[PDB]
Amino acid sequence: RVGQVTGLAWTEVGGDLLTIETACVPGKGKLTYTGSLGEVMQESIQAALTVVRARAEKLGINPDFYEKRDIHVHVPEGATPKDGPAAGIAMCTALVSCLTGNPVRADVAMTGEITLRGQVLPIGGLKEKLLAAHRGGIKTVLIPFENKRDLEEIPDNVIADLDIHPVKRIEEVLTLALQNEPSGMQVVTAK
Amino acid sequence: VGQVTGLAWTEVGGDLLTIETACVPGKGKLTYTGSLGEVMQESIQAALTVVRARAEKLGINPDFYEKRDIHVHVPEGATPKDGPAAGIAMCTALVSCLTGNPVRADVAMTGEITLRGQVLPIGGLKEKLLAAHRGGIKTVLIPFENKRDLEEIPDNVIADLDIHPVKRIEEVLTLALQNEP
Amino acid sequence: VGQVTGLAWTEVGGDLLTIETACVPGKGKLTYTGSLGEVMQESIQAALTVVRARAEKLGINPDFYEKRDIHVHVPEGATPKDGPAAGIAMCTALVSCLTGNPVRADVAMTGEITLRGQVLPIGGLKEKLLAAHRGGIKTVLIPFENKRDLEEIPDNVIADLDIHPVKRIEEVLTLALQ
Amino acid sequence: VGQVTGLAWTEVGGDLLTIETACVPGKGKLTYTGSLGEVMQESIQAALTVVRARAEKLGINPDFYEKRDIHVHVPEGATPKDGPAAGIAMCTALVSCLTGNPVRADVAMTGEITLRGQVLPIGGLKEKLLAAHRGGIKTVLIPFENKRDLEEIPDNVIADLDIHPVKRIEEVLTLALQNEP
Amino acid sequence: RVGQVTGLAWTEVGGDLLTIETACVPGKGKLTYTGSLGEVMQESIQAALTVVRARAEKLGINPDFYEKRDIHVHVPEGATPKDGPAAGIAMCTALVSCLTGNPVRADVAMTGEITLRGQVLPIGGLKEKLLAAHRGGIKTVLIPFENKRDLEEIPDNVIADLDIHPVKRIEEVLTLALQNEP
Amino acid sequence: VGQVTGLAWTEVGGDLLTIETACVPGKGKLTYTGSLGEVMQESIQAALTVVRARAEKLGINPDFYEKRDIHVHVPEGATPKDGPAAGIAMCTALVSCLTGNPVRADVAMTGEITLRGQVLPIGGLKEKLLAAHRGGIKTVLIPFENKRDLEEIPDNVIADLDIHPVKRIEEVLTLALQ
Repeated sequence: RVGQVTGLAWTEVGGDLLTIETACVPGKGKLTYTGSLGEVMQESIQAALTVVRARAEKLGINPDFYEKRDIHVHVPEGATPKDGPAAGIAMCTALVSCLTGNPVRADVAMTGEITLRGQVLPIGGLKEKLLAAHRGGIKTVLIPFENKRDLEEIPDNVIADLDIHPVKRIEEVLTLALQNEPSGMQVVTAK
Repeated sequence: VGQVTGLAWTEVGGDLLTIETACVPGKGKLTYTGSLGEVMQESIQAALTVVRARAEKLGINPDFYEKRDIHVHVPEGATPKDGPAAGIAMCTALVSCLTGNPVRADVAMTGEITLRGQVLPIGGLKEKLLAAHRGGIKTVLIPFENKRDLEEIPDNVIADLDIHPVKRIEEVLTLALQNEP
Repeated sequence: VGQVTGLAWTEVGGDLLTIETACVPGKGKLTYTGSLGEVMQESIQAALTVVRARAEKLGINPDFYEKRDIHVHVPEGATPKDGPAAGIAMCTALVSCLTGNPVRADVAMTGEITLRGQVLPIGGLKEKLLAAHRGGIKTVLIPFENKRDLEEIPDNVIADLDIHPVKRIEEVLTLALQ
Repeated sequence: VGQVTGLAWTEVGGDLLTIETACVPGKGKLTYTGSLGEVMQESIQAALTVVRARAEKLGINPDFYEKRDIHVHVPEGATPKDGPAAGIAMCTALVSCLTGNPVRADVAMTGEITLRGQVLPIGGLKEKLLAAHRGGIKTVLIPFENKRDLEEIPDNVIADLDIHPVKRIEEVLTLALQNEP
Repeated sequence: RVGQVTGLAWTEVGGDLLTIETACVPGKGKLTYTGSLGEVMQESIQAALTVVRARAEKLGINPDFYEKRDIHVHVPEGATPKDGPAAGIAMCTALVSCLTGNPVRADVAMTGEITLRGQVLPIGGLKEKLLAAHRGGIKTVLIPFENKRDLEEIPDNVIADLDIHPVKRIEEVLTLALQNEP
Repeated sequence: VGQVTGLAWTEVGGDLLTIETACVPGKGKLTYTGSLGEVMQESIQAALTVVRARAEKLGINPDFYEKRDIHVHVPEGATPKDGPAAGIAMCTALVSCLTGNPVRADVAMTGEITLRGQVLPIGGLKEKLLAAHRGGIKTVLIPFENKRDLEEIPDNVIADLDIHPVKRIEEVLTLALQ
């Protein structure tokens, strides 16, 4: 479950469900991405990686470990075309995981366009993506805050089933999706 | 920091762009993303050269581009964008990212940049300001030579805007950045 | 070096292919050839990444790829080929190439591989097993989730062939490697 | 940043162009932008090699291109440009940039450059010279072999112009650079 | 430094005699290939070089030869489009010849698709290829073992003039084509 | 030095070409410009390999490949040029810029070069010789197998030219360099 995230984004078989895989192996700092990915989705991976790279210290990733590793983002089924910016936060979560050996919580799906500032941006086809996550057995679905309005025409059943967390920042997403806390050392205070 | 509100052409017309820049440990790679057309990609290259040429004067380490990677990104990722009007915005975002000097988030800017750092006039001035106005921008930087073009835009819109016509990049920086580079 | 009988889509002729891998002194380059469409090219990258993530368990020096170049080739050279169905063959071949452990010549295999090492189901099982049968292959490895598809394969083909439905790459390698 | 007024082909037709060059710290990289077609791109390369081969004679550090990058840019970024007619401007701009010898602003120039530093004739001289004239250019450098082409250009335009027919890049540099190289 | 082998392979105007040239000069490990070559034929050159690299030790070649050499494979005539895999064993032979200083027999031609494991695969258009061999005065032609069936279709007089050697593997090709023992 | 007159196909017709070369302080980059078609670009790569394979004997430091950048440019820049006919000129220009050995004036040459250094026959010899004539060329080097094509060339053109049928690159360097 390390480096495996369920994203909701566009496929040629509809705004279906994505299984995103990442690997971090010995190398020289090369990035590879595969899975019949359109250009917009490829650019989203680049944006997600950069988000990771800038937040490195805070994520505990040494830049001088990152440079002796190669990264491969892969999205099966490999023959099915996928595109759009909606897996950006899925991409970023998967990248953080594979770089940190921090397993991704299961029954968790996410959709959202990522920015370099760590802001999660509204996406399209919320309904379809959630029909997708429903027929998938996913409980927790992370969606962008500005998509909250779009919920009103999602069947209560779907809503009652899905533990839905609207999210504004990448910071919340990682905490919701990762086993351990990705950011900052645990400091315990008592009153 | 590393964020600038620019005004440029998008598939649906002149609009607000949030230009993002990040600067991380690397070996001199620049990446630019956001469904950018080729003319816009080139303005990014010109803006970076402006920053590189004026590097030492701006506080920046003139050897920065051999040890760091730069990503310029313009959301939203799927919306096509093009033209050279983001140029001074590109430059300001780069300076900001490389110095850590916050950008005033009440300021939008539009204009083509040259390697000499002069601000060239742009097209579709009406759409850009109408966009800036609807988005609640308080202060807008426009090319000096677009001054004439203001009179074709609703007075009620111009009256709401603090408009600074500019000739040179050093003016843009001083007006948009928080501190004094 | 590495050779595995894969079953995968081709524009012409049989869907039965020999996946070949070579590992030679180099600087860490990857080369893949054989009139490969883009999906099949990506499946090579996936397969390699699988092996690289398990080099230790597989008994391969984790930093092997530093001083080594890899060439993956899929004859016949001029026959257009594509699709992900050669994934597990490519992975098996690469392991064979890097360990020196030979692959059984009476075994064919077909399946799409994931980075996690799972074996995904493929299309055209019938045409694939016919190529395998016509080609004299004794044992055929197929995705577990293609189990239901066997229902529509000729009983003689079913009678003549030893079919092992598989789920993960560990099974493939155990069955295929000598 | 070296600036030279070139006359060269654009999508609107032969026109006055500002050629910009920047030499900044780098590792020998060449960048060229400004919606340039391939033939113009190749002229930049020919131009640079001319300078590179004549480095010491021009008083340039012969290994300058080892620790430095070059960006040649021709605004306006959006207007397509092509053809070889900016070659001598490119070469002049690079020489100006690498030596700090500022270019005269009363001078425009047009002509194809070769590696041996010969200036070859170009087409559309009429359009080019009318463009220099409308833009208030006093002095225009043209290839020696374009001399006869002057006769089909209105006399009233040519009488206003100080025209210098040139054969070699050394002539170009002497006439166009402020200080004697 | 320049290996030379006669291959029989496909050109725009049909299967033909090709002179395959290979150069190994002071370099850093680059591979260059030219001669209006289509992609399949470009791929056969990469396959043929890989065969040599994998077998360098057995060929008496320093296994690190490529780290300090550049290779250029060129197939004249420059303007004639050529494609397909039939020049593969010729490419391998030229590369081995060049790298080991083992000259190539001049009356020999060869056609055959090479594989990384070094097996020679059958090609098409044997008759067209063999006649070009015959016209060009070639005495010896190496052909793939599985092309034996196609010999029945070749005019009897061409069969009688040509010394035809059906080969299964690259070692046979090299033994038959190189002046010295591989 | 580094300037050779070649005869090769252009979009305006088989024409006279001024091949230019410069060898500059650098790191081993090859640049070739002049709106050159791929076949003509490939002839440049072939010509360079010939020089590289013979560097020592040509009094060229064999490590020039690593310490110098070479730019091959064929004006006029906007005129498309293609085909293999400039090969021997390319080789000659290259030897010249690397050796400082000047190229004779009033020499033009046409011919496809091979890596072994053989000169191969070209097409359009007649349009090529007519071009050499009007450009005021005295001596013209042609491939040996193009001798037969001389029997289509006007009497005066032939009378005016000193034509040398050549088999090999070393006759070329001999007849063309000082």
